[PDB]
Amino acid sequence: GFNCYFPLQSYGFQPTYGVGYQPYRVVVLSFELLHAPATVCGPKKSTN
Amino acid sequence: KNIDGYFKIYSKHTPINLVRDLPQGFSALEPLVDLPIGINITRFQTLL
Repeated sequence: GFNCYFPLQSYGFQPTYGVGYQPYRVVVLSFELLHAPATVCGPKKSTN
Repeated sequence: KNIDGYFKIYSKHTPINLVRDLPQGFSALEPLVDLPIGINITRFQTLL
């Protein structure tokens, strides 16, 4: 209606553009450690 | 056994000549697995 809108709208794209428009994918690490017995770390590099 | 959030299983199987009474003698149980389960285990049930 008038003075009304739906906030859900789709990404604006073009064939290719610089900074500002450019879709850039980010990954975020998880929360604090020690909360469970699980383990996630790099390999314990062994020597000869 | 479940301790420190780790579930452990020990087992062995051998032949016997009895029916209703457990066999005498001695037989140790070697470990089989150790998983960082962590759940607050309180009960159990079998399957067949």
